[PDB]
Amino acid sequence: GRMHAPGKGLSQSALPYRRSVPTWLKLTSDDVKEQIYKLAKKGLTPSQIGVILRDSHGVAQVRFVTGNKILRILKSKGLAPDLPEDLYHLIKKAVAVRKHLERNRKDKDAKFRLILIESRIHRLARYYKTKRVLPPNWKYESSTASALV
Amino acid sequence: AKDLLHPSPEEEKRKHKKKRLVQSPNSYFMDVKCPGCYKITTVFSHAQTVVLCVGCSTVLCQPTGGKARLTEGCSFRRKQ
Amino acid sequence: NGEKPDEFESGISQALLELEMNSDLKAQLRELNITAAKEIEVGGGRKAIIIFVPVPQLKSFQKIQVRLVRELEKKFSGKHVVFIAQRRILPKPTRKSRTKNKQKRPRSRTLTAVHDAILEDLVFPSEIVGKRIRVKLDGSRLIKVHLDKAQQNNVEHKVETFSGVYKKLTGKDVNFEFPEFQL
Amino acid sequence: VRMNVLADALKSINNAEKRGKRQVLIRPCSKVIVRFLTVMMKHGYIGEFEIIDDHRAGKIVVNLTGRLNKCGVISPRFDVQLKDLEKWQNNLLPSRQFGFIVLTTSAGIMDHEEARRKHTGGKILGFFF
Amino acid sequence: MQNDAGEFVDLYVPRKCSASNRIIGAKDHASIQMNVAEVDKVTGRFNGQFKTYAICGAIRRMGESDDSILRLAKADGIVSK
Amino acid sequence: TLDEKDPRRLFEGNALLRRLVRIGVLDEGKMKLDYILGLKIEDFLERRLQTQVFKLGLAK
RNA sequence: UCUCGCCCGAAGCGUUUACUUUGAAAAAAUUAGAGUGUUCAAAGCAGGCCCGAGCCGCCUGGAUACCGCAGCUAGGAAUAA
RNA sequence: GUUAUUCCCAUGACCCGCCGGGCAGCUUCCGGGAAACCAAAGUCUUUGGGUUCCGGGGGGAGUAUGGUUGCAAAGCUGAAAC
Ligand SMILES: [Mg+2]
Ligand SMILES: [Mg+2]
Repeated sequence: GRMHAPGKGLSQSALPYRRSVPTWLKLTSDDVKEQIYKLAKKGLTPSQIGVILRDSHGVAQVRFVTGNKILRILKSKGLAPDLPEDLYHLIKKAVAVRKHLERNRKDKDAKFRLILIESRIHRLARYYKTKRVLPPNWKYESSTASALV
Repeated sequence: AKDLLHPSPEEEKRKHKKKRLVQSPNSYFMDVKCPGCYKITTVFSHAQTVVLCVGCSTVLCQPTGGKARLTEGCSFRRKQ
Repeated sequence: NGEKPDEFESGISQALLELEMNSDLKAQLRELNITAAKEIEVGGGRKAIIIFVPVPQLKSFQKIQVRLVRELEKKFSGKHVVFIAQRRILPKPTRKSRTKNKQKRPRSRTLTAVHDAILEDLVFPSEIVGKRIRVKLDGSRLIKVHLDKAQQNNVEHKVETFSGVYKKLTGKDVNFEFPEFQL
Repeated sequence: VRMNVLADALKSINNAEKRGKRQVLIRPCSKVIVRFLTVMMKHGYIGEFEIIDDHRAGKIVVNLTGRLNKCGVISPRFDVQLKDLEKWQNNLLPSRQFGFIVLTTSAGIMDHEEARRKHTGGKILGFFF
Repeated sequence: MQNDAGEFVDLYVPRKCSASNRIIGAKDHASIQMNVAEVDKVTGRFNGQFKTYAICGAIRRMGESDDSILRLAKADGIVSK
Repeated sequence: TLDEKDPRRLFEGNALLRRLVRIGVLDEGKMKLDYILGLKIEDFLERRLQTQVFKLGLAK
């Protein structure tokens, strides 16, 4: 099923077979990019930025309407968070569960879940070191987590 | 015996999203035509943000598990 | 660049210049250019004309072709005029071709990505929906390919043209099909 | 998880033949899996088939003939050097002139006895009879 | 089965099933030889000929035969157009 | 077990068959390796000395 | 590339293997197998024919094979890296 | 198709569904099983999805002895003679 919890549900999304938008969404790639710079200036996730266009502004998958992907669009003129978002969110709760243990040093159900979240970090450190976007000197012990909220 | 290549379009709506042969998803874009000032709003049906239009500046969709529902006197169609 | 364009293309290349003369294509075809063309029989005696397109300039042949296919048919016979582009089909590096100090290869210049994108190009006014490689009981391959129902009668007669054109380009035995589009 | 997807396919046909059905589905494809069925088509143990084009990785729908008793995969794909096939002839195929074995030779996917006409040989894909 | 001398040694051809294409054995006593009659033209009178159906056992047990007869009559083309 | 055009078969298969002719187990016709397989024990008991002595008389 | 003497040599002189088939390379002995009536047989590498001496005598045999893995060369570019 | 706020307006409450994953059930000659029984204990002499732990006649015995941990009670690893 999944990694650290045995659930074998199947909740996925599928792109249809159909290609770029037929009649509406009169919106160029230069016009998509100028909105999408405006969003990540306001400080949102690439997982949130895709949501913002998807509901509000009628936009489909950005791959069709631009020819490219929203992180490659993002890196073109330097708006990187420079610590990727898979590693960002899992740290963003790994700090909190350690903090929750600091006032409950008997909540061992939360202690076991820390092991699963510490498992997921050091696996994902191994992948990002392999694509060399995360350098080989990089580490993660305790306080690296703290200031990097 | 059984058919795979030519099933019935009755059968395949019933089957799950990614379990049919073409796998095209079950959401749609809906044309919320609020009477606010002028604007026709294209908005995803299975939405997640409070879709606030820019002219009238009120709520057009509720975030709900499943699909959004509309607020008061908002009419829609599909763009196809 | 070492070209001298021949007679039927000169009948073609004058026709575009005749279309930017005080019509709806003046500043348009002043920014639209030429590659090549061919003159191909399909069905016996009825010959389908096709032209070729520079690939970054395809969207000028794409967004504007419906009036433009009317115009060039007025100047050429009222026969079938279908539009495709200039695809550089690059082979894979075999071990004994060389390591020629070349680049990777892109997948807009490779064979599987090339000739599936011409099925895109031929049926422009209708989006393709689904191909089915029906494997006949031999070493032959049918391409049964679904088509849209919205502009269906627009690409009704074109299917008589299409199977003959796509065998000379590619070498594949197709069969365009009209079922419904299924949301 | 999903590994050795030729073994995926050859359980689908096996469970549909012993159930006695008419036509089956195999949810991934490969040029491995296209050419392996192309071996079976040229010999005629199974009927026509037809590959539904998904833009990601398609599916295969096989009209069954009903000949097959067993369609298997050799699982690690042992390499085959020649004059070692008579060993696999005694081992796998039931009789002396029935069945075939599918080989991955230097010039493509071939047949059991077509391999020693080529006199090249190669790694295994499986067996059927 | 014939050899290189073309010799008929082989005893009988067992009735291969209609749907399964499976061999009906000798001691498989749940086989069936179904026979549906021909009718004429406009008159609707009995032709003195017919068409023979043979089904095997595991089809017969699992209820599969009832799909097999009418579809083979459709594969004949004698029950629908 | 070997291939048809196998020259190792063509020298070894023939010379074994010629050996069977020089004993006279076979006929001077059938020169195929399956006709070797059709043999038996009683040919060899005939071609022993006393039985060909029993076929050339004076054996009693 | 015709720097060397329209085709040829040669010269710039290649991301690798794995795998596959050829090609080399090996010591015999032993084993499979050829040939030979050692009287047959286990053996062994023996012998076969003419010349009544008489021709300062003829002919063939003492093979073939598998020799793991590894290294080498030349063909094959499917699958797996 | 009812019924609760006030009645369009939303959700409640049942009613007939179809989808997903879930604990279970009924029946079946799919076959498997030494059998009880099993929709997995099936797709197995028609034997090769990937992968970890393990049993090899009963006794002696997780015993003697070693190391190793435990404050201790004991744990892990583990024979042989006969
Ligand atoms: Mg795990
Ligand atoms: Mg385990």
